[PDB]
Amino acid sequence: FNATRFASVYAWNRKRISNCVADYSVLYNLAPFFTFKCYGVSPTKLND
Amino acid sequence: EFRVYSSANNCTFEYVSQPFLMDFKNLREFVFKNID
Repeated sequence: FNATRFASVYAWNRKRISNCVADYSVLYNLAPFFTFKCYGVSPTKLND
Repeated sequence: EFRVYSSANNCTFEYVSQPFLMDFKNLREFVFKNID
C-alpha cells in the first residue's frame, strides 16, 4: 500500500502473503477512498 | 553451502528460529509426525 515504485499492468507482480495476522484497519490514512466495492466476503467480516 | 538441491521454485512455507542442533558424548532423539 505504502510503497515507492509500482509495477505496470502487463508486468504485474504476485507476492504470496501468508503466515501472519491480517489487520485490514490500516487502510484509512490515504486519499479519500474512491473504490472499495467488494465481490466476496463483506468488509465487516474480514477481521474474523 | 547449498549443495543439497539444484533447482528452486515457488516456496510455500518459511521458518527461522533457534536451531534444532545444540551442544560421541550426547544423544539427540527426534520423532517426526505428519498427521492431519
